[PDB]
Formats: sequence, structure tokens, C-alpha cells
Amino acid sequence: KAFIHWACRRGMRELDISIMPFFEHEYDSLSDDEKRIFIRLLECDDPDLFNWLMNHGKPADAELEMMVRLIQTRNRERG
Amino acid sequence: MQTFQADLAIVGAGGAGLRAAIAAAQANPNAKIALISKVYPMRSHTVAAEDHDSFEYHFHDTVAGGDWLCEQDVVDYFVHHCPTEMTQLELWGCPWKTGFHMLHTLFQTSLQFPQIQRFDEHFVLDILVDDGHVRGLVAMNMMEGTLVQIRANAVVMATGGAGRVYRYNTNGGIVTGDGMGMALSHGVPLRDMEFVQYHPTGLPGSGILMTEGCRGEGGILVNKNGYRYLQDYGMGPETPLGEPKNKYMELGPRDKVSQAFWHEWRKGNTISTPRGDVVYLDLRHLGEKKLHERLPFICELAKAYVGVDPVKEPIPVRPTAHYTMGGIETDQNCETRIKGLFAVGECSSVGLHGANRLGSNSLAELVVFGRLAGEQATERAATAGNGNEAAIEAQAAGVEQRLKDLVNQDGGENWAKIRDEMGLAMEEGCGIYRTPELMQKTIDKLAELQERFKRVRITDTSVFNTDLLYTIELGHGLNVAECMAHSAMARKESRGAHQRLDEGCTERDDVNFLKHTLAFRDADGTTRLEYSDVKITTLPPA
Ligand SMILES: *Cc1cc2c(cc1C)nc1c(=O)[nH]c(=O)nc-1n2C[C@H](O)[C@H](O)[C@H](O)COP(=O)(O)OP(=O)(O)OC[C@H]1O[C@@H](n2cnc3c(N)ncnc32)[C@H](O)[C@@H]1O
Ligand SMILES: [K+]
Repeated sequence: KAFIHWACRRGMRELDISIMPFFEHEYDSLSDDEKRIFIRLLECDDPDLFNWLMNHGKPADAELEMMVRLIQTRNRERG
Repeated sequence: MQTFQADLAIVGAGGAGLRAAIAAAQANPNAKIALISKVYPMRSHTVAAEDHDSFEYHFHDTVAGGDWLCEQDVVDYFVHHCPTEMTQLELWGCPWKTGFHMLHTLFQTSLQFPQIQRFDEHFVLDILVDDGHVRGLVAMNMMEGTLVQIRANAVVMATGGAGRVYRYNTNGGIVTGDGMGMALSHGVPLRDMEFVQYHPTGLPGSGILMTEGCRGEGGILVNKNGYRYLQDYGMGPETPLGEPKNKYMELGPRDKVSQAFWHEWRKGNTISTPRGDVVYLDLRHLGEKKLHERLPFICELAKAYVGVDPVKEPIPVRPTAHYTMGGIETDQNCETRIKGLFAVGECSSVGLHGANRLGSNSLAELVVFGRLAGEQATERAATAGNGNEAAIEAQAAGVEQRLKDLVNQDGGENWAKIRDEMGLAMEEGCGIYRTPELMQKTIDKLAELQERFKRVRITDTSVFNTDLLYTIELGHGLNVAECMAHSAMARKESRGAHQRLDEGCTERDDVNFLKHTLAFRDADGTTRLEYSDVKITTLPPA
């Protein structure tokens, strides 16, 4: 369950700053099986994870498009 | 210790390692090929990347762009096998973001080969060498905690660059030098490590890289005064707002635009910011209509990491460390001093890049030399016989012990902090321009840091710790950092990416330094330098 820390190291420097500190500062905050999208979304291509964060498109399973909102907004209230 | 008997093991599943693995499956269809990566390969740094009308014009621009430190026979090979490897990639499905398209095609092509057994999310800790010949490695399985012996008679290092050794950096945190480290542990020198290449527009704090297209589409670089200062540094007259010309001003030679930043720094002309000194890449004059069509991602990019809407204010940028020309020393077959052990891709020094990588030769090296390294290593897996079983197994056991002595090590130093001071010392002492005093300060700090490294605390975050792997990376970073710094300090000339301010060493010196810098590491922990000649064939120095 601390191996999702390792599903946070990405090839793009951009996702290290967008995914690794959001997993650190929060994650253990709003959990249950709403973390059912966190792990589900990490199993996606790096460009898609960069893009669906820059809103150059939207993920299909809109259960995962909600999680892209929670990572954008919770990070837009971070630093 | 589970074990897996392969013909070849490939450490690295990026552009170079994958291409190597396909090459070995196609060369010997009966082979067991272990393809190992600490990340799902589609997360290798190669995903992040975004004339040749003449073999001569390409061979000339590589050698000269590398300031005559290129292995010319390697260059001749490279230039001539570029068209083949581009063709082969398009056939494989690549439609004609180029590093993703490349890696995706290599990755999908690798799935057709049952010869290629992937070891996803496996961290390689050491290679096994006895009687001057590699005999396999030992890796940790992240997703489970266990350790695997993998025995092969050729091992191809494809671990990527040594970037995240600077505190501000364009590479994923992945790219920690692990393969260069492992070569050093076994007495293979790192070559030409002093030649690190900066990209001129990177975001402060992050190192996230602002594309050249920002300036291709007419964005300007100004200092605190809003002056387009590039005109003061030999970069032709100021071109009109909205009509850039290539090679002039913001489209000027990439090395001169970094150097310009530095001069503007020394002049008092930068802007002091949290986590750096910056200039401004200004895009306000484009307009969101232009900014949305071309350069669409760049807006959210700036909102996200520098909190700027580029339509309303300019973007803070500064030169960031980017590409490492040096790496594991290899011959024209990508084979290291240790027989059977190869290196290819950014982790290596095949002699293609000299003192400065030229354009997209970085991506093409992956498939040209990934193919060659793959073929060559197959060849050498078929002719190595066998090895003194007790020694190999003894060595594999020594990794096990070394790894447990490491856990609950006697000490109280913090690897995070040790890591950042190495990063700071790299920026200060091995940046755009070097001086014998800023290099010696940093050579010292590293020496101080590697002593503290001997006493870092791996706390019981338990199976096997993430903290323990980040520490093994740091070690690897530390050793390659000294190699850089020691080589820079010792290279008393200015060549390509390596530029010195001090008297004696401002000019390129072909009479004394037309030589490679080989950086060894002795068991005692100290850094030894040596030099080799530079294969000149067609093009003697200017
Ligand atoms: C960082 C970067 C580089 C880059 C670029 C943009 C960025 C942000 N844009 C480029 C461009 O537009 N054009 C170009 O020609 N080059 C560009 N670059 C440079 C280029 O992308 C890289 O030099 C190149 O991709 C290097 O690829 P290589 O195949 O050599 O290696 P890698 O992609 O970095 O992957 C290395 C693999 O090794 C595995 N690994 C590393 N250490 C270990 C350990 N210890 N154990 C197991 N596996 C390991 C990694 O998982 C990875 O797969
Ligand atoms: K290299």
C-alpha cells in the first residue's frame, strides 16, 4: 500500500510535481474507494496524465475526470 | 534469492534498451532476454522528448557541433545507419511529441517477441563480474520485496542520463545515474563527464523545460529592464517584434543564449526570485488566439508550475541542466572494458556527441546504437562459455549482505539534505561557466558529502524500503558528481558545453586537450583521471 508511492515516479518532470506531492500532502485525507480512481488513474500513459491535467483533453471514464478535478483544485490550493 | 538464467540482460527499458531488446530477439530467436526497468517502460525519460540530406553535412555538423571531441569512425557509422533505423521505426507503426511515438512503437514491437521477458518495477543494484567478464546482475523486485539473481553472459546498460544530480533539472527524478554508478563500482571509467548541456529556457524551482517553439513563435527574452539583451552578445541586430529570424536573437545558437543569461546575471540584470535568478520569456504580445493555436499546452503549463498566465505577465525562465554527453565508456561496438558488458543510450559515451550533442542525434542514437549494442551483445553471449560458479554466487551473496549492512546502517545523516547540497554544489561549481575556485569549492563539498553518505539513516519503512533505494541512487549520483567536477576542474580549456572564465582556459586547445576525459573510481573511494586520444579520420581540427 506504500508501493503507490512508486507508481508516482514519472518520466516527465511535470508529473513529479503534480502527483508526488499531492500523494504526500494529502491522499490520506479523502480515501475509502475514492482512492479507487487514484490507483486506476496512475495506470495510464504519461502524456495522458500530463494532458488531462493541462485540460488538453479529458479522460474517458469520467469517474477519472472527477479525479483530475480533485488533483487540479486541491493543488491550486497548495503553493 | 530467486534466480533467472538469461542469455542477455538489458538494464533499462527506454528508447535505447527496448531497441536493444528487439535487436537481440531478432538476432537470435532462441534467446531468453531479460529486459529490466525500475519503472513501467512507458515512463522512461524517453517519453518526454518533443540536414540529413547528406551523410557529409550530418557527419560534419556532429563533429563540429561536438567541437572535435567526437569519435569520427563512430560518427561515420552513426550517420550512415540513421536512415535505416528511421525506416525501421515507421514500418513498426510509428506515424510519419517524437519520443513518445518512438517509445510506444518500440514498446508495442517488443510485445511481439516472446524472447523478451520484461522485469517491470525491478531495481538493479549491482552487476556480477569475475575474470574481467560480466556474468549477470542482482535486482530487487519493488512490487514484492524480493531479490532476483539474473544470470546472463552479456549485460547492456541503458539507464539514461545523470541529470537529477543538479538541483534544478529537466529530467524525471528517475534519471539518477544508476548505470554509470554501477560501471564505476567495477572499474569502468566514465568518459567526458565534464560536458553537461543546459537548455536555455527552464522554469525556476522545477526545471520544467519551456520549448524552443515559444521563441519560434515570437516570444522574447528580456532582463529586469525589459531589454532584449540577446542583441548585446553577438546575436545580430534586434529583429522586429513578431518577426523572428533563425540564428538571430531569441533563435540564436543555444549555447550563446545560456551564456548570455550568465553575463546578465553577473551584470546585476537578473531578477532575484524564490528558488533562483531568472529572466523573462515574454509571450504577452502574441495573444491568446496565437497562444491557443500554436503553443496550446504552454499556457496551462505556466499557470500550473510558475503560477503565471502568459497572456498577462511573462514567464520566469533560466538555463537548466538538461543532457549529459558523457557516460559509461564504450568502444565502437558499445562494449565496455569489461568483456560482455555493454552500454548504450544516454548512459554511455560511444563517442558520438563529443563536447556537445547536436540536435536530435540524442533520440536517433537510441535506435542506431540500441540496435548495434543488441546485436553485438547477442554475439558475445554466444561465445563466453561459462564462469567460475562460486565467485558469481559469492558476488551475488555479497550484494545481499551489502544491502543488509545498508539497512539499519550506523548513522544519523539525512539523505534528503545530502541530496540537495550535492544539487546546489553542482549548480554553483559545474554550471554554464566554471572557475577553478567555484569548481574546487564544489569538489570539496562533494568530498564532504560522500563522507556523510557513509552515515545515512535508512529508517525501517517496511518489506524493502523506498528510502533504501533513494539512498542507493544518491550514492550513485554522488560518485558520478565527483567524476563530473573532477573532470571539469582538470580540463584546462574551453570546449563545447565546458566553458571556463580563468586565464589560460578560455580558448579551445587542440594541441593539449584533443583528448577524452576518463574518470575512474578506485576501491579507496577517490577519483582518478586519465585521457585517451580522439579518433580523427576525415576531419582534423579546424
Ligand atoms: C529529460 C528530457 C530529455 C530530452 C528531451 C526532453 C526532456 C524533458 N527532449 C529531447 C528532444 O526533443 N530531442 C532529443 O533528441 N532528445 C531529447 N531529450 C533527451 C533524450 O530524451 C534522452 O537523452 C533519451 O531519451 C535517453 O533515453 P535512454 O533510452 O538512454 O534512457 P531513458 O529513457 O532515460 O531510460 C533509462 C531506463 O533505465 C531504467 N533504469 C535506470 N536506472 C535503473 C536501475 N537502477 N534499475 C533498473 N532500471 C533502471 C529506467 O527505468 C528507464 O526505463
Ligand atoms: K550520453
